[PDB]
Amino acid sequence: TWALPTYNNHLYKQISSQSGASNDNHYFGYSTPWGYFDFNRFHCHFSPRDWQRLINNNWGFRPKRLNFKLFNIQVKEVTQNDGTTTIANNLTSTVQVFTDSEYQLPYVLGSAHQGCLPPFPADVFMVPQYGYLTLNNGSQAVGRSSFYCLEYFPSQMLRTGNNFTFSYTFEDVPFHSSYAHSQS
Amino acid sequence: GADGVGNSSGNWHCDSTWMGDRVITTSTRTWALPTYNNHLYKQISSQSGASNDNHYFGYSTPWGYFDFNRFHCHFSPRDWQRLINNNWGFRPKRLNFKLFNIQVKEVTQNDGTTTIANNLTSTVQVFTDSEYQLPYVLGSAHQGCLPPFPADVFMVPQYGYLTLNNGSQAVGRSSFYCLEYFPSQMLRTGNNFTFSYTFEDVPFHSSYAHSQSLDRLMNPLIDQYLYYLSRTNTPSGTTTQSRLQFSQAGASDIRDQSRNWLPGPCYRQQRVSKTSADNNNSEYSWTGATKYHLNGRDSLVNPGPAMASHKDDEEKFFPQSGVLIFGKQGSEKTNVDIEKVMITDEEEIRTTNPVATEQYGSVSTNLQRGNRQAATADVNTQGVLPGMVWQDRDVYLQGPIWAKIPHTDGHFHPSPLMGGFGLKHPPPQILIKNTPVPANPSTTFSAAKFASFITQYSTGQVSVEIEWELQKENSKRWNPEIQYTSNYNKSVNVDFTVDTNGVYSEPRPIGTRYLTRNL
Amino acid sequence: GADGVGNSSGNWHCDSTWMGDRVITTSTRTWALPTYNNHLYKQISSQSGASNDNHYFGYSTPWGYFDFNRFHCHFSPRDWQRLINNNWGFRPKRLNFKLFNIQVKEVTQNDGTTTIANNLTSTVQVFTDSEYQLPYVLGSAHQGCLPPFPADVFMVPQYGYLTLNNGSQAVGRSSFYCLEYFPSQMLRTGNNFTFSYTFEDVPFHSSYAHSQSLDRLMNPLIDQYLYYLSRTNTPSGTTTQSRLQFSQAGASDIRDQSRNWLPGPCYRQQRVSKTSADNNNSEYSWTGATKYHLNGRDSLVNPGPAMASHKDDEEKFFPQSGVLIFGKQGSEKTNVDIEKVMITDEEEIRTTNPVATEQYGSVSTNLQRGNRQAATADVNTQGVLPGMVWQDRDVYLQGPIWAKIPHTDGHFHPSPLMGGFGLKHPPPQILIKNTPVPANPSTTFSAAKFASFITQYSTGQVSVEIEWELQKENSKRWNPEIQYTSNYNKSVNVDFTVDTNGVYSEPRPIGTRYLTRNL
Amino acid sequence: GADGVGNSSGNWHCDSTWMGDRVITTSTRTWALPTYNNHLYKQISSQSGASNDNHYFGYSTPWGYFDFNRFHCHFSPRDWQRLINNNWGFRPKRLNFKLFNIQVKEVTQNDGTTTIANNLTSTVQVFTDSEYQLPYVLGSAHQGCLPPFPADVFMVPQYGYLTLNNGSQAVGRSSFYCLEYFPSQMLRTGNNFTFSYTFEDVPFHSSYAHSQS
Repeated sequence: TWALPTYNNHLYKQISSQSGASNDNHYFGYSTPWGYFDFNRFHCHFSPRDWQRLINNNWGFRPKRLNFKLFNIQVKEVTQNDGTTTIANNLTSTVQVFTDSEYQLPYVLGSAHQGCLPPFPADVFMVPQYGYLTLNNGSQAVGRSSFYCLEYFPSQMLRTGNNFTFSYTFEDVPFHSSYAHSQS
Repeated sequence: GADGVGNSSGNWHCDSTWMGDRVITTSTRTWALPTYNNHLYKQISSQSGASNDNHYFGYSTPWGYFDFNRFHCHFSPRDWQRLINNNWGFRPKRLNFKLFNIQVKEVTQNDGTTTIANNLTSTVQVFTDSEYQLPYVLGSAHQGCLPPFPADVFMVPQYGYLTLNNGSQAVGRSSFYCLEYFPSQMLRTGNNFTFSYTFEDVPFHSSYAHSQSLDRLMNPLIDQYLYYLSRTNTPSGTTTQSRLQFSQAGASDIRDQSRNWLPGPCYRQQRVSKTSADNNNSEYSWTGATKYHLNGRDSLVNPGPAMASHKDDEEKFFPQSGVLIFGKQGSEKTNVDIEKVMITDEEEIRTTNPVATEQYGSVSTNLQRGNRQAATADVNTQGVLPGMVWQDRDVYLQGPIWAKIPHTDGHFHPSPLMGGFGLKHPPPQILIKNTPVPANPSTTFSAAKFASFITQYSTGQVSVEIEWELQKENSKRWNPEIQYTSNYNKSVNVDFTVDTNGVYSEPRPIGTRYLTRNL
Repeated sequence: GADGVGNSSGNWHCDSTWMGDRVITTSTRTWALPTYNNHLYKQISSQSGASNDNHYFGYSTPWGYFDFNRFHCHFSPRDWQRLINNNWGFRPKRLNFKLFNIQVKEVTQNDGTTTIANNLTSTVQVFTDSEYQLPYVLGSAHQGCLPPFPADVFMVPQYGYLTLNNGSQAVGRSSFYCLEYFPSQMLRTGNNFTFSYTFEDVPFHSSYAHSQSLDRLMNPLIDQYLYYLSRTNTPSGTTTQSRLQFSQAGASDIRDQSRNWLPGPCYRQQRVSKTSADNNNSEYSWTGATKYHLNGRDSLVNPGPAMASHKDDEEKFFPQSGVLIFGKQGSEKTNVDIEKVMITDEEEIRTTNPVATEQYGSVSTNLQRGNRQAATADVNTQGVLPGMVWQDRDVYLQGPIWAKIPHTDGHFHPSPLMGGFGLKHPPPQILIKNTPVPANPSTTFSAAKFASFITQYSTGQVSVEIEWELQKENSKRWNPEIQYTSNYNKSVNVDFTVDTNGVYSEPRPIGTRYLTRNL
Repeated sequence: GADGVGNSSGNWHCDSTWMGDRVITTSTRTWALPTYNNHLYKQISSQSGASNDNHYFGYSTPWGYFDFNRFHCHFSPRDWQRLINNNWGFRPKRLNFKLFNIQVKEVTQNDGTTTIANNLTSTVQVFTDSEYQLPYVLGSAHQGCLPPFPADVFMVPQYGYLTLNNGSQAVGRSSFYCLEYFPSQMLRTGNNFTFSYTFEDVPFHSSYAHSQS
C-alpha cells in the first residue's frame, strides 16, 4: 500500500552542486514532479522462509517473467486552514501512469536507492521522487546536456475505479550460482 | 460483489424451517469493526513477575474474526424445542456464510465534537484460510459471539495467538504469522462475500437419557447359573474355621451378580456445596484443585472428563471444576457471588459414568495368608479398560458446538471435553480488517513507516445458514416422557424475553437430554 | 538363476533418486556366511543357578538371516537431509531383495597353514517364509545389520529362538521348528535369488515438531465466557468466613482456563543426571527401575511409553531407561563410561506428552466438610482417557524401521515403542545356509549320524531397494525454521567419514523432527 | 559380456586408417590391477610441520582409473607425420572404450615361495561417472598413462582426491565421496565392458606457424 504526494509544486526544476565544492562532487541535472515504483530488492519478493527452499535446496535460480498491477486508486484533497486540516475525497480527480519500455529516459534504477516496497507486507510507504543528472562542467551545463519532459510521453489517466497492468519477459540470463566450491 | 453504491447487496434472512428428517436454520446479525493496534502487529507476553504457570508469549494482530460457534446463535428458544423434546440426536451437515451491505465511516474528533461521514472509496478485505495454516483460536469458548437475540449489534473481536515460550522469552522454534501474506478479497460498498462448507461425517449427539442403570441389566425373576464366593468361614464348635462356600446370585443377591460390562473412567474432583455452611473455612481453591502437569507448569482441568455431578438425593453438591458455569445477565468478570452464576447439572449420566466426587472402586492391595488379613484401597483414578462404556458431556443451549481435533500421531475418543463435535477440518476461520488509508504525507521524500492514518471504521450485516440432520425415535414406552416446560404461573418477566429496559436475558441453562432410551 | 560359472549373475546397484512425491533408495553390500553349530540343531537354556527373571528355553539353528531393518542401511547422511529438513513425513511402500554372485570356498587347516579353494559344485539354499510361520526375531534391535558404510563387509548372524519355559525346563506347549521342513531354493555359482514385497497401508511418520503447547491453545486478547471457582472464602470482620466467588479467565488467569483436551499417558521413570555429582551414591540401578510383572518374573521397560525427557532449561537430566542410547565407535559390551555412549534426546514432544520424570498431575483424595480439609495426591501413572492426544517416539537415523505387531485378540495404538512402523505382515525373514557336504565315509555300511564334513563357507553380494512416500509442507510461517547443520569450524576429522585408519564412524544421533507445525 | 570361460571376449585391435578429411586411430594395451589400501578408504593430509604452501587434506581410495589422455598413446611417431607435416589443424570428434579378456588371480605367499592360480568366480567391477559428480583428477599430467609402445604392460594408477583444508585440518565444507555409492557393472571371466563418447565442438588446434610478424 502506497501514498503519492505532489512534488515540486507541479513543476520541473534544474538542480546542481552547491557553490564551492570539491571537483569530484559537482553535478548538474533536473528533478521532476513524477514518482516511480521500485521492487528491485529481493526482500520485496521473498519472505525469510520462502528464501529457504531456495538457498538450502538449490544450485541456482534466475528470473523469467513478471506482472505488474495497480488498483483501488483514491485521491484526497486537504484543507489546512487555521490549526486543523480536513481531508476529503475528490472523486473526479485523476492519476496518470506510463511505462517507457523503449528505454528512452535516463535509467535510475539499479543504483540501490531508498524507496523500495517494504520487506514486511503490512507496512505502507511513499513513492520516491524521480530525477536525473547529465553532463556538466563544474556546476555548469554543457551544450550536449539533455532535458527530458515526462509530459511528452503517452500515459494513461486513471480515476477511482480504473486499473493499470502490464507484463514483461526477461531475456535469457545465466543462473546465479548459489553453490560454494569444495575444491580450491 | 455486484452493482452500485445505491443498490443493496443483500436481503435480510433469519428463519427456521423443519422438513422432518433434515432441518435448516438461518440468522442475520449487524456488526461493527474497529481498527485494532493502529494497523500494526505487536508481540505480547506475560507481565514481569508472574507464576511459572501464567507465562505466555505470542502476538496480537489488527485483524478481526467472526464466531458463530455457539448454539444460541443458530437456534431460538422455541426452535430448540422441536429438537430436544422430539428427537434422539442431531448433527450438522453443511453451512453457508455471507457478508453484505458494507459501509465504511471516517471520523473527525477535533475539539469537543466528533463528525462522522461516509468514505465511499475505502475498502475492507476478507479471507478464509480453509487450509488450516493459521493457529486455530476458535473452540476455546471466548466472547465475541453473534448475539443470541437477533436485534442486537456486536463488535468483531480482535485476533491473536500464542506460541512456545520459556518463561516470558521466546524459543527458536516459535512461529510468527503475518496475515497480510495470504490472498484475500478487497470489498467496497456494493461488494459481497460468500463461501460454503461441508461437515465431515460425525456421530449424532445423544439427546436421550438412559432408562436402565448399568448395574441393573437383568431379570430379577431368574437366578444365574454362575457361582460367586459368599461365605469365607464357618463356625465349628466354639470358634470359626476356614471353609469356602459358594452361591448362585438371585434378586436378593443383586449386589453380587456377574456382568459383562464396567463403568467409564474417572479423574477425581473435589466436592463443594451450594449451602455455604458445609464448606470448609480456608482457601483451598487452587490447592485443592485437580490438575495436570505439563512441562514444569500446572494447569487446572476445568471441564475434566465427563462424570456425573452428584448421586441420588444430594442436589447440594457439585464438582469443584467439574461442571460448566454460565453467568446471568450483566454479571461481572471477577469475584462474583454464586447467586450471579448459573451452574449446569450433569446427572442423567449416573447410569454409566461414575460420580465425579467419589472413587471408581476398590482393589486388593495384598496377598492373604493364615496370619495376614486381606487389605484393599480406593482407586481414585482409572484409565480405560476393555469392556468399558460411558457417555459424553451435554451441549446444552449455549456453549461450544465444535472443536478442532489437534493434529497428532494419536488420540482417543476425540469428542471434545467441553462438549459438541470434534472435527479434523472444522469450519474455517473468517478474518476481516479495515484497509489502512494514509493521511497527508510530507512534501519531501522520506523513508520511514507511516504513523499517521485516517481514523475510520466499518459496519455491515453478516448471515449464516446451517443444515442439520435429525434422528427420530421409536419407543414402546407406555407411560409419558419428561419434557422441557416453561412454568405457567404468573411472573413479572417472561423467560427468554426483553425486560422493561430492553435487555434480553436467558434465565437458566437448557440441556438436550429429556427423551429416554433403554440402555 | 542363469548361465555359467564365468558369467556374472548381477551388477552392483547402490544409488538414491528423488522424484518429488515418491522417492527411491538402493544399496548393495558384501557378506560371508559361516557354517554354524556343525550343521545341527541344539537346544539352549539358562545356565544353572540364575535369577528367576533370567531363565529361558529355546533352540539355535545352523541357519543365518539378513537384517536391513535399520535406516542407516538405506539412507546416507546426506540423503537423510532431503528428507528431514524438507518434509513433514514419510512412509515405506514397496521393496525388492536380490542375491547374486555366489561363490563357495572350502578350507584345509592341516599343519600351520590354511589353504582355501573354490568348490564349484557346492550349493547354498535360501527361502523366505512369508506365511509368518516361524518365530519372528527381527525388530528386537540385535546386531548383524548391513553396515552403514557401503564398502564394509559383514557376517550373517545366526538364527535362533525361544519358547515357553518353567525355570530352565520346557513345558508341554513348547514348540520346535525345523527349518529344513520348508521349501527352499538351492543355488550354485551362477544362480540368483529375488523376491518383492508391498507394505500395507501405514500412517506417515511425523517429522514435524509443534509450534504450540497444548496448555496454550487460545487467544490472549479475549476473555472466556465460562466461570471457574476462584476464591473459597472472604474476610468478615476479624476472621474469614466461607463464601464462594467465581471469575472469568483472562490472560492473567491463563492457568485457570477451560480446555477441550488433555495430555497423553505416562508411566513414570527415575531421573538421573549426566553430572556425576548430583547422583546418589548407592546401587539403585535394578532396585530404582520401573518394571512390569508378568508370570512371576520382572522385566525392565527399557524404552517405555513415549514421554519427554526433560523440562525447560534442564538439559542435564534424562529418564533412567526412558531414552534410547547408542554407542560410539568401538565401544565395548559391558560396564562402559558415559563418554562412550550417545544418549538421544526426546524434547520437542514437551507440548503434548508429559515429562517422563514427573507425575501426570494431582487428584482429590477426600470429601471436604466443615471440620475436614481438602486433600490431594500425586498420580504417577495414568492410562488413556477420552480426549487425550500425544505423539510417538522419533525414529532417528539408526534404529528400528518397523516391528511385527503380535497376533492377538486386541491391541491399542500399535505403533511400536522403540520407534517406526507397526506392521501386521512385515517384510518376511530371509534365511540362508550352507548345504552340508559329507567327507569320506567308511567302506562297510553303518547306520549312524555323520560327524565328519568338508569345512567350507560362502560369500556373495546382496541388494535391497525400497520405495518411500513423502509428505511435503505448506507453511505460512514467516520466519526461518530450524535445520540440521554440520558445524563449519575446522576440525581434525570430518563428521560421518573415515579416519586416517579407515574406520567409518557416526558422531551423533540425528532425529527426524526439525520443521515445525501448528498444533 | 557374453559366453564362457573358454570363449574369448575380444580381438586385439591396434591400427590407424587415414580417410583424408577425417582420420581414425586405435590402440590396445595390457594392464594389471592390484588391490590398494587393503580394500578401504583412508584420509591423508600434509605431514606434520610443513610450509604453509604445502598443506593439503584429502582421501585415497581402493579404486583405480585408466588414463589415455596423452597423445603418444594414440599416435605412433610415423602416424604423427601425416598430421603435422601435411595439415593446418586437427581436433577430436568421438571415441570408443572397451575392456575384455578379464582374468583374476589369487596368490599364496606361504614360506619362501609364492603360488599363483586362477580364481574363476571372482569379479571386477567398473563404472564411468559421466555426470561429472566426482572430483576430476585427469588433466593434471600425472603418471600412469597407457604406454607409448604397444608391447609394454602397465599398472593402473590409484585414485584419490583433495578438498578444502585449513592447515592440515579439514573445514566443515569439505566433501567426502564413496565410490561404492555409484551404480557399477560387475564383470567375471567372459564379460566385457564398453561405452562411447562424443566430443563437444571445439576449435581446431593451430599447427601452422606464421610467415609474418
